Amino acid sequence: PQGEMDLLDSTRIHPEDYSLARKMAADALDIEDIDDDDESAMRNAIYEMVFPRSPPKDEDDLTFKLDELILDDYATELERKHQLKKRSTLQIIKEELQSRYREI
Amino acid sequence: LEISYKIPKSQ
Repeated sequence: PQGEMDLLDSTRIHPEDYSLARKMAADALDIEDIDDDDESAMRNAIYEMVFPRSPPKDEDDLTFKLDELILDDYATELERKHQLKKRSTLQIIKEELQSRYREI
Repeated sequence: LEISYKIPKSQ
């Protein structure tokens, strides 16, 4: 997971939103030791979400847990803290994480 | 110190 290559390089997510996608992936996996500044733990979390080592029954990967996230509150907090309009970007990240480079 | 934001999950 710490390697030179990146999971999100095979998706439509821009590199400026890679930490946003990794924070979504880490918060979706119910991790609590995670800190925003720790990029390594973010990469481990997104790697275990997209390529789990022990997937559950009839599930290829843990991407289905993203549907429990409340993206609206996350977009509201992003707009409050950083003055970024990213409401559609969270949806695009979610769709790309669930299926990397669909046929549109 | 503040508290790190944790994304709420559907219930």
